[PDB]
Amino acid sequence: SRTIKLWLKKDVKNVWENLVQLDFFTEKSAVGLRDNATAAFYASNYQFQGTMIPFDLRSYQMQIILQELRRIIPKSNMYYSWTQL
Amino acid sequence: ADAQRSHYTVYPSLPHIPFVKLLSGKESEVNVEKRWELYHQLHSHFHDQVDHIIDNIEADLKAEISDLLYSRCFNTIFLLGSDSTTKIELKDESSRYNVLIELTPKESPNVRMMLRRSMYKLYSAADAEENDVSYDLSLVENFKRLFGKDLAMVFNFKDVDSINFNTLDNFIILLKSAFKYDHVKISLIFNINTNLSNIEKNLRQSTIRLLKRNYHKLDVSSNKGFKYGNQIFQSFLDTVDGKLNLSDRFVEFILSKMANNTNHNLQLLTKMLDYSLMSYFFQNAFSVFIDPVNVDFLNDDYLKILSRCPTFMFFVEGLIKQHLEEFFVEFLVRENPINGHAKFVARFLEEELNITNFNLIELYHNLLIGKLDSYLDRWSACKEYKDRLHFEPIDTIFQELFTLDNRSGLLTQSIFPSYKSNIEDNLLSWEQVLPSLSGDLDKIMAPVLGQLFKLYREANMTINIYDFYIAFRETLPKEEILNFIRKDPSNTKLLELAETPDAFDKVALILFMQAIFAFENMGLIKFQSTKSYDLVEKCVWRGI
Amino acid sequence: CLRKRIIEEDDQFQNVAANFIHLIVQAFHSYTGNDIFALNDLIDFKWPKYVSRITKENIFEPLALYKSAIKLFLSTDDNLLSIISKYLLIASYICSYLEPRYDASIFSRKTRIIQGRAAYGRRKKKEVNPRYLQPSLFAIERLLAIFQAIFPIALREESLMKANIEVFQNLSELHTLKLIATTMNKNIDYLSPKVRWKVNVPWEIIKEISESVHFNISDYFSDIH
Amino acid sequence: VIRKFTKKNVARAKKKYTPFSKRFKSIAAIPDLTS
Amino acid sequence: ASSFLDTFEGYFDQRKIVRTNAKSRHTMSMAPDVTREEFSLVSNFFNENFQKRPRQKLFEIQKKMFPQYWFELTQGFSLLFYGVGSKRNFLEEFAIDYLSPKIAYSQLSIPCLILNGYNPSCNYRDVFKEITDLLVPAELTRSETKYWGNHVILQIQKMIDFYKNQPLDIKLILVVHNLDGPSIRKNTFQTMLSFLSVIRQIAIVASTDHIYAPLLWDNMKAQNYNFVFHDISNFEPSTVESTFQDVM
DNA sequence: TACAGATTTTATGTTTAGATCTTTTATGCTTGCTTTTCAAA
DNA sequence: TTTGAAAAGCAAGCATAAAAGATCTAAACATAAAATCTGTA
Repeated sequence: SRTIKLWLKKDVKNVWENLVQLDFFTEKSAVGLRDNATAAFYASNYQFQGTMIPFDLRSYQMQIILQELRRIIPKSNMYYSWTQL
Repeated sequence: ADAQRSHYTVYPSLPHIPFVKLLSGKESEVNVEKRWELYHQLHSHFHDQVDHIIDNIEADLKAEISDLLYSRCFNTIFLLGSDSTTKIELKDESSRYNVLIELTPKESPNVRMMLRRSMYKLYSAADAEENDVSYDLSLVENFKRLFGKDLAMVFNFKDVDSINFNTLDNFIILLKSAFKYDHVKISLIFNINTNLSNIEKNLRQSTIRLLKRNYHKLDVSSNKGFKYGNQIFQSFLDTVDGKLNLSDRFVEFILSKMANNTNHNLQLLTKMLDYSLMSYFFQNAFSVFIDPVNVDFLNDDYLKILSRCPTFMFFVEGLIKQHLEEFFVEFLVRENPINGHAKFVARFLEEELNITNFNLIELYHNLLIGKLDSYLDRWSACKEYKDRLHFEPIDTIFQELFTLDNRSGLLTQSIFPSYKSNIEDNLLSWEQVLPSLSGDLDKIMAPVLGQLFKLYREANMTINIYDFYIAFRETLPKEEILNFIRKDPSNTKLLELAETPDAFDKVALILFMQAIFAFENMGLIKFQSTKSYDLVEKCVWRGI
Repeated sequence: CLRKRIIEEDDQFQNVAANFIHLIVQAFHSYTGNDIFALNDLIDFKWPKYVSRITKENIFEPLALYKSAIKLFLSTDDNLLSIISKYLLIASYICSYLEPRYDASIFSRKTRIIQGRAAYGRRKKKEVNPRYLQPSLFAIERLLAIFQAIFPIALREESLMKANIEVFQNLSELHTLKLIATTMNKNIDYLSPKVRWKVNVPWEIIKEISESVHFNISDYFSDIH
Repeated sequence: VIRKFTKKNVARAKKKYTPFSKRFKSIAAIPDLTS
Repeated sequence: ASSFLDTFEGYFDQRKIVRTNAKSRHTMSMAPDVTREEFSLVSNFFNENFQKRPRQKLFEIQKKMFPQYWFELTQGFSLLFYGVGSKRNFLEEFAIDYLSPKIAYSQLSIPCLILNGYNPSCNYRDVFKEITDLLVPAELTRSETKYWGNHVILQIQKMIDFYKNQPLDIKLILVVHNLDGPSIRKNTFQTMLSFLSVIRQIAIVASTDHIYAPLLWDNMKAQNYNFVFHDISNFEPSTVESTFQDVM
């Protein structure tokens, strides 16, 4: 309004999955890698509630916060103004 | 006490057909035996054709699955609307072993169990045709070194909508690792019951891109093009051709109840037709008259109850406006060619106009009322052949003595009852259940469950239990209850409790509490606590 | 395919292949990121449709061939119930994404004998957009009440819909299809009053379902956000 | 016979199963265990 | 108190908000105290005396339904009985005294396995062990056991394919009192009985008490059951089923 | 007596079904305040 | 046509149910070497 393509949700889904794969987002209250084999074996026999709801409703948390995003994104980047809330 | 146990087997002592005598007990036993034999010869004639239709649809489904399956990526087949009951048989490709591996969501708690079950099945099949190994994907790596031949694995996933899609996804990328081996071919079969848009949003996009390289949709169900159904209906019509009539209300009830079931509508149709045939051969004494052998013993009761007919009354009113047993026999030789008309119209739609997507039950409905033209106007191809394809529904006297009809509400009481509503109307009314004939108490005092259900219905969503007890207590006559509890003098403790001045406050309270726990067992009420029992809330509203 | 589109119609062949790879990268690097495998899959999917538009005029100039095969570089293209069940699913979404206090304002259409005031509805429009959050939990009787409120229709005809055995059979089938979820996933007791219910499908599927039977489910969410 | 798993490191002691109560006919038939 | 009573209007109407000045905070402390013996005595007096004659008249009315029940059982339909009141005496009198010797005479008694769903101790493994003690089926091979499968369900699935090719004679009368009872309503237990109900050689007679019991069965389970529903309301006391629910 | 095979005993590993406790989050009651249609004049 | 007044809505706060899951165990399923029991011989 002040061009840049708008991508649809169908195409932003793959970007979201790559961002989950690159460890930018974590699932909410996720234990992650277990300490020993017995606890990992117990975890493998349990169906977590995040794996049964659709992916658009799964809760995620940031590994990098927006204040850290503003520090290392260059000021000549076109999305740099949106790193400040 | 065996009633206080879990399961007990008993052997009854012993010191033959379930058909009863009709005509208010005046029907002979030979007519009962004949009606039994005629019901069985129609029932077996219908179900033999049902068996041949079921075997044919299974064989055709196997043939099209094999045709899609055999015509560095998976060969993916999506069977849409599949109830996971198909037996998928594989041909014996020369110099190569074809192995079927079936996977259930109960058999798939995680990826490790999926691989271990798959590799145990593979090793068991390979040893059963042609030292042990680790049940692991390295067996796929060394399959040619251990068995000499190469391998073709066909994975059939039973009930994919109920599986954990993360586990299935990780199993698909795990199976993708077998593409680097030269001697391995992998096919996947997904039995989908909802549609493909539900399963493309639960898998990851890389998995979709992996599955896109070789995939085939196949929408195989029971509602696909109405073919299998119409064959069952035509088999039933050919069973009853020349002897029995189908009412339009019966056919529309079949259409309405078969609309409400999608996955298993075929055996529902067989069930409704079966119960209709059972009802006709249990109710009607004229069921022995569907063949001309048994027309030699028509008695006075038969002539009495065939004279109470609307068609006969219209016919004799027409004759007295214009102008008995032999005349009743005279209405048996006629054809009623509506079934032949329906099968001729179906054949003309099928192999002349190349129209397959028609419902023969709804076609028979429109032929029964007479609105065939409005049903045939939709295809826009029978504009010039509508007059030859149309024939007037003939009216035959004494048709309703040989008729599958739905007017009493029997077929919607035994097969599709209003269960919750039946419980509610039994609890609220209660004089429609118990007969109105403790001789004084039954005419003034309600049963405790029916009396409680009234105050249940007229209260609010949360009910205090003590005020509900008080409202129960005001509906009971204390003097008649104390008189009835003193009727038996042979029980000493009852008499010594009745003369105690708070006896009615004991009696009404314990009848109230046994009704409350009865309501809790039926599921009408619940408690809004675990440690307290002071407030209930109701879960059942009448009329829903 | 490339050696059949030439004959039936090596440096230049490499030029066409490299130009196609550069066009795929330029169109879809924003979509794939720096993934080699995703771009390989897109090259595999879009190569034969690009070959099928190469003529003798498009082989020597890249701009006319890019204009002729433009549709391959705007979209990714990497993709593959009864009336009672559909209205039960729609009622489940209504029960999961509306508040129970506002039900008496939307569905109540009965004439009153005993004097009583209907619910006023929500006072102010909130901006939460509740379809972006996880669904809430509801009971069976609210589901059946809203189901007969929204189901399609002299003294013995009984206009409303009864909760007979086929409605419950369809609801059990919906739970079997994992379109309705419970709090329990294993050893589920269906008859317990402490078991609650939620919809398991998003908005993009109920839109297709509601428009397959022509139900205005988007009017029901227009009073908020 | 194809085995669903293998226990290839079983080390079983040579210890018998019949107890002391079943190696004599009766209580009065038990000899002097000191000798 | 409300303008509507029934339908969804009554449901939404009776779910209002009640102010704390009309909270009705009465409790069960303000009640005449009772213990087990007098409650049992006066209760059994009202069960054996109050409205006994019209209940017996209704029972004699529904004795005439028994040939229709037998005719439904010989055609492959399973019987499910519902209604307000207990149905234990109905099923025990119909299956043992009437159905078993007349089925035995019509095929020239038939054993009756009776399951108590009100008891929480009912278990599908012991019940199927008694089933295999009665029917003595062929034992599962090694290939049919698969990999840690449920041996009960796999052996019933073997029995289904075996009993398709047998003569259609009823070898066993299975009675399930309170199919919707607490331990007995579970999905494994219902799967086992649906798979048994596929077998034509076993007659299934069952009862139910919960008003939400059709929610227990999906399309596959209802197809395997193949029920004919019968409303028998009789207002029986439910003396035996209440013994696993302390009423005090 | 006496040895070969079948069955039992004892011992351990594998997988599924389910119970119990802990922690964080949803929900329902309470009190106060403000909006809004409803039977009566 | 108004008119006050009770039904209903919104909000904060706190006690409490309930979901989610971490941890663990019993039981079903499975294998297996040594001892023990039949069974002829």
